[PDB]
This record gives sequence, C-alpha cells and structure tokens, in this order.
Amino acid sequence: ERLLFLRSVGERNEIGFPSRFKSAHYKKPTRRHKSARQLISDENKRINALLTKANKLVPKATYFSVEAPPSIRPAKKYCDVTGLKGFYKSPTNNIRYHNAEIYQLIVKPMAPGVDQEYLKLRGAN
Amino acid sequence: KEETELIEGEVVEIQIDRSITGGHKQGKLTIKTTDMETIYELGNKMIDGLTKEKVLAGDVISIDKASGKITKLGRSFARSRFVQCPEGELQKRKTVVHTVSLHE
Amino acid sequence: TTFGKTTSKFTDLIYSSRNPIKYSLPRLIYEDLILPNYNNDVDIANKLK
Amino acid sequence: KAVVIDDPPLRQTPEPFDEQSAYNPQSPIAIDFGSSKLRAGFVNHATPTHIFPNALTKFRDRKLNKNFTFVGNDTLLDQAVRSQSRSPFDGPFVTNWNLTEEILDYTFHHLGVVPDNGIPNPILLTERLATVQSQRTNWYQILFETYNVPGVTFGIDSLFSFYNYNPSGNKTGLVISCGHEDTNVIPVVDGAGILTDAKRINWGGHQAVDYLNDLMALKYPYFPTKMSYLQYETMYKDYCYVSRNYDEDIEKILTLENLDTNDVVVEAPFTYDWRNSILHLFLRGPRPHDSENIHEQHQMHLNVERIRVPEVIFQPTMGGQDQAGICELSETILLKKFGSQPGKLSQTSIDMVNNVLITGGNAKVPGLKERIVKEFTGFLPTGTNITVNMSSDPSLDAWKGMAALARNEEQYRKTVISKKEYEEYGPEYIKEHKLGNTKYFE
Amino acid sequence: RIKETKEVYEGEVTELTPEDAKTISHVIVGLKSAKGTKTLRLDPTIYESIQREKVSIGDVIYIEANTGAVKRVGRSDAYATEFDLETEEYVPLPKGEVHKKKE
Repeated sequence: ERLLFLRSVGERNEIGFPSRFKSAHYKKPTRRHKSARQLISDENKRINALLTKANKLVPKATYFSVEAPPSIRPAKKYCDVTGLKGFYKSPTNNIRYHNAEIYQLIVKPMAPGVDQEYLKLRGAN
Repeated sequence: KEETELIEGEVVEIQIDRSITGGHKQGKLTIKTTDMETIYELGNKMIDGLTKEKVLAGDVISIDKASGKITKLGRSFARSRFVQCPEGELQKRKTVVHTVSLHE
Repeated sequence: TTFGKTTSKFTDLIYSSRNPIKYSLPRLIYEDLILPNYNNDVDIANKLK
Repeated sequence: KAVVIDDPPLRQTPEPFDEQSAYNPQSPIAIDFGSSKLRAGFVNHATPTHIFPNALTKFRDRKLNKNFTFVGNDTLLDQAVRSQSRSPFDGPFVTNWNLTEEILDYTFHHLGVVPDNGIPNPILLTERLATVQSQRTNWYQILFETYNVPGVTFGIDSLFSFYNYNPSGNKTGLVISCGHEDTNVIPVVDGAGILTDAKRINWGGHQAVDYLNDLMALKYPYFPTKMSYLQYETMYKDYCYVSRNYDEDIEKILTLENLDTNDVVVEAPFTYDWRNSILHLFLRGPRPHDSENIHEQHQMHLNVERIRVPEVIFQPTMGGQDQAGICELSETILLKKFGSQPGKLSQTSIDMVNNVLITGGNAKVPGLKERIVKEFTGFLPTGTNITVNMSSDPSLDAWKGMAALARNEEQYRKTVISKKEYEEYGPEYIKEHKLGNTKYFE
Repeated sequence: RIKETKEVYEGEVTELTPEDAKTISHVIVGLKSAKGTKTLRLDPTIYESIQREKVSIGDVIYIEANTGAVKRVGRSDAYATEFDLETEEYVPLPKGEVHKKKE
C-alpha cells in the first residue's frame, strides 16, 4: 500500500508531451545552465560595455547601485569560539577569544586548518 | 571602595611605523602573561605614551586605559630591577579601599 | 625623580620627570565636589557669588 | 528535560484542486513566485487557495520504468521523495526553466483551468528589485510564447504589501522586507517606490539557518548524528529571538542565573568546579555533564546563538557581509535624504516615519518590532511620532496586494503589458509605473 | 534665600559645525541620548569653552544653560572599537532625555 500510494498521485498528476496548457506553436530552443555566478558577471560587463559606448549616461537603478554601502561606525569585535565579547586576539592564528580558559583549552592546542573554518563565518580568511 | 580596570603583563614585541612628517603613526603591541598572549592595535596617543617612558621588549608594564598612565614595574627574568611575570587574566578589575581624613 | 629611563633617523627625548611620592584620591570626591553634575550646585553658586 | 526534534511530519492527504466548472476566462490569476514558497489563487478571493513549497522531484519508478513528477505539497508524502526535492532557485535568481515551466503547468492543473491555445487569463507576477534583463527576458519569453497570455505585469512584493495596507495608492511610508534570500529597505513617496534610494542586504532566513548549521558544526565537532536542513530550520523557528539591546545581553547570557531559565536543550534522534568554567557553561549548560551517557552524547545546548543568529540583519559584518544594517540604512534615508538636514526633519521624512511597515516571512522572529522602535527612537529628534505596523502573518501580504491591485480596475491598466506592446517594443522594454521597477539609466 | 533653576543638556555630540562672519558668529551643536536627539545654537564663548576641553565628534558632554559650564564626561561606547588599545575612557549614553529642567 505504501509503495502503491505514490502511484495514485502519479496517475492523478500526469501531463503528456502534447500538453493541454501550452501553445500549439512551440519551437523550443536549447538553453545553457547559467548558474548564479555568471549572471552577475554578464550583467556587469553589459553595463560596462554600455557605459563605454556612452562615454565615446548616469545609472539610476541597477543591481550594483542598489546594494548597501559599507558601514561608517566601527564594528564590534566578538569571541570566535563562544560569541561573547572579545578582549584579546591570538598573535599566531589571528583568532579572537574571551579569557584565558578558552585560549588554553581551544585556541592554543587546536589543529592547523581549523583557523580558516573559524574565520570563515565573519569572512576574515 | 572603588574598582578600576588595569592591564599588566610582559612586553613581547613593539612595532611602530612612522610617516615622513610623523603626522600619523600606526603600531602593534604584543603582550603576554603566563596563561595568555595577545596582540593589540594601538592609537596615536598610546603610541606617544609608549615612546615617552621608553618601553623595550621584556619589560613588565602596567597600563591604565582611562587615565593613560603607564608604569614600568621592572624587567622580567631574562638576564642575557627584576620581577616575576604576571599570571592570570590580562584584563583585571581590582577594588582599592581608600581612607581619606576629613582634614584632607 | 621617577622618569622614563632606558634599560640597555632620529630619537625622541620627551619630558617625563615625576615625583616618587603619590597622593591617591578617590573619584567620588572629585565628581561630587569639584566637577559640576546634575545633583550638585557648583556652577550655580559660582555664578551667584 | 531535553526536548527531542525530528523532521516535520509528512502530509497525509494530497493537495486537491478547485472545481473546473467555476472557471471563468476573464479573471486575472495571481502568482507569488517566492524562493521559499509559491502562492497562487484567483483574484476574487481574499486569501490563497494554493500554498506549496517551490520544489519538484523526478521520481523514477523501477517497475513502471516511468519518470513521475511530484510538485509542491505532493513532495511531502514520503521521506525519500522529500529529501530529493530540487528548487528552481539557485540564489536569488532562477537558473533552470524546465522545472518552472512544469511547476506552472502543475499549478494551472490544480487551479481548475480548462484552457485552449495557451492560457486565457492575465497574470499577476512578482519580480526582484533591480533584476537582470536575462530574468525578465526569459519571463517574457515563457509567458508570451508558451502560455499565450493576454497581458502581464510585474512588481516588487514589498511595494505590493504597501499597496495592500495602503489601498489609496497615494500614501507615504517606509517598507522593510525580511525575505528568504535578501533584506530590502525601500522608500515610498506619494505611493511611488523611490528605487534610486532602495538598499539591499544579502541576508535572509536561508543564510540564518546556514549560520546555525555552521555554528552547531563548529561547536560540536564530535557529534555523531548528521542533521538535515529541516531540523535546523525548526530550531531557528522555535528558539530564536531578537534582543532588545544586544550589548548588555551578551555580558550576562552565560551567568548561572540567566541560564536557569533561558537555556534550551535539544536532543538528536537515534535508535576545578564546573560552576566556575565559562566553557562548560557554554558547552553543557548549568548541569553536570556525564561523558559516558548515551543520551547526553546526542545533546546540543542553545544558549548564546538564540540572540546571535537573528542579530546578523542588524550587524552584517558578523555574517561575513561588509554592509550596513537595517537601522543605519534607515538612518541615512530618513536623515540625509529626501531634503532633510540632519537635525531638521523635512515633511517627507515625517510622513515616512509615521508609516513604517515591516513585511516578509522572516519578520516572524520575536522582538523585531520593539528593537526597531527603540533604535528609531534613538536616532530621531525628540517628540517625533513613530508608528510601526506588522501583519498578523506577514508572509501573505504580497497576494493580498495582488488582489487589492486587481480589484481596483482604475489603476490596474497603467501597469499591464499586453501581447501587442511586447511584440512592438521587444523584450528590452520596461513599463515604468509606481509599483514596479524602473529604467536602468537616466 | 534665592530661588534658582538648573537647566542641563547632556548627550553624545553628533554635529559640531562652526561658521564665521577670523571670528566665529555661532556654532550649531547636535546632541544625542537614548530618548532622541536635540540640536542647539551656541554663542562663541561656549564654543571656546568646548575647544578648551578638547571635545570632538563622539564625546559625551555636559552643558548647563544658565552659566555656560562645559564638562566632558568622555567618549561613547559606540566608538570603543576604533582601536584595540586607547587612552580614552568610554562612558555609555545617557538613558534619559537630553534636556533636563529643575528648580
């Protein structure tokens, strides 16, 4: 029954290749995948090309003018292990910490390479 | 009875960079106790307060942040006055009991 | 004096001479007797007199 | 006592469909194409009739040798068909189109439509602020060619919610949108979205549950059981809240008095004193830890993250984004823009302050409105009237904006793009109305 | 027995912009507390008293209206992380209003 219950939903929700909902004329083209990384770059080189052609236009509302500017207030520093307020920073692996217990038990004896996974959260690597 | 926060420890390395005219100065300070080590980015007035009262590496100093007063306790145990390296937390809150006469 | 001494393209010689005797004063006497605040009348009495 | 979490239970009854006899060919159809959920329904109702997660599975059957298709709430029938679900979105954009085409076919079937030569109803659609021409070009392509639509229109969901709660179309306010993949602050003057001043923070609920993933993986590196996206999503849902002031909370969140009440213990599913250690109070809470217990080896303690995970939308440097928070974008909008000297608010700024609107699905977090009110009272002049409005469920306001714009037939027709306009002007053509996007250049 | 009043503005300095006409006409000072912000116009004498106490942007100050006394409480906690080590003391924002009146 459990293996046959999904077949009921399969036979109630099927749509054939001559589908009822789409138009009669199709001429379906082929499409590349074009993931989220390349769309930003092709848009960026598009606006750069249009700006260089116009220079030989001030922008009003694009993806790269909407984005939030960096802050002007000084950022707060936090402990990379616990999330509490970080008074000190280790001179070797550059990892902030709260007190001496955290340093001696986590920050000192840790393996190489875990520094990058600790600093990947705030984007400091 | 009042509490004030002080920093005491042994100086490991002092780096100070100056410009051509000396208008802006940047610096780092590496300090340690027997339980922890840290590095500090310094501002201009702390750089001026470290250049005055000449601090080299291997000196045990005490820093008061709110008043800017730095006192050299001495030199540590590296012969190559002699005091011991401080232990515990670098940032400590000590409660000092005052007694002031009414004549004062 | 207790001053900033050395324990051994220019050098800085800054005035740093102090006295070995220290007179310690609590913050409360300063903040409630010499500095003006909302709960004391230093500046009002100064203007009046 | 520790609570035990699991995956959310599968839906027992399949999602049904509206009756085909009630279908009429001149009613518009409304679609909220969100990255987390899809909302669809006919205009004449007030609430959606079809809300399902935006996912599709291609089940291959061994005995039938057929590739079946389960969409939306049909994916919440089996664990194995839930775990293989694939969303059309990769980031804030849509990257594949066959999945979206077959999703739209499924939701046309479940709406009770008996069409011919494509779809005969005009469509109501969402679009992201400052989109790529590839996105709206492909949308124009799939609609105006595959579905034979009479007329389309586009808009942003935050402005649509602003129209829903201000149906006059001439009001002035500020919209703060807390979405799945982004956070926006859009200024509205006289009912028109001023999109030359709108700001985007690249953070949402997806990045928040990913942050909880990384924090739990880096806090318990020897945890034996691997947890999926859904259990960390529900730990984000029931045990996360926004602090009133984040600075004083982290100075006493690991004391013993606070941890007696504000500590949550979570159990994973399976078949020299400790009171002076802040590391033990961080890891195993205010109770003694038995390292040899089987049950205590499947335990995670939520103490500090509960206020740290929702705080990234106020300080985005914590999450790795060099951007300003919600409050400082509101600061510059209300104090150094729209003709306001800092220290002297103009009239426009006063009408934006008096009508602050919070929308989006990620506004479910407790304490957000009071924190926004506290900060806004912090940086505004004394005696300024501050009003912040929050919906009962802010995830449905875009479809109510759909229905409110569709019922008002007077200003509907300023936004519609029909077949003739698209064929005359091509895919590179933007309909500049109050409640959608604008031209890329001046 | 003299009946007097006490009028005090306290808060964090957000704007300190002076304008001339080598002599300053006035200075406009902006002050911030936890309950809002209030801007004030000031005479050159109190501007000279501000310059004597070495007041910059981000410092919590104390101004009494009748006498013109200026006291610097310290820098604010919002600028406490501009350096790791500094010679300045960092005091929190006042939790009340900027303007206080008392007989």
